[PDB]
Amino acid sequence: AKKEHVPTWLQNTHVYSWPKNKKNILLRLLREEEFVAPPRGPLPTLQVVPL
Amino acid sequence: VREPGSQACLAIDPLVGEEGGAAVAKLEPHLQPRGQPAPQPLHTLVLA
Repeated sequence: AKKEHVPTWLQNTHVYSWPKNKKNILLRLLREEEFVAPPRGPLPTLQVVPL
Repeated sequence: VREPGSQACLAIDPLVGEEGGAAVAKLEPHLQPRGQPAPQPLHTLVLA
């Protein structure tokens, strides 16, 4: 196949290639994100230093 | 002739408030260190 073969309305999503992206396809089917962000921390505490 | 005694010129000098002036302050954010056990992105792999 080639990029041109994808119907237009399907080009607005993730297009996997076979067998290149098989692991990514499995992740998509599992509905598990390949990267999961670390939990968001608290805003840093600002230290005031005179000059 | 006239004498400047009464009409003498005046010098001027401001009453500077620098002795009691506040200083300029620099801010530094206390970064949540990665040296401490900060979290990491969970890059996932699949065992097929």
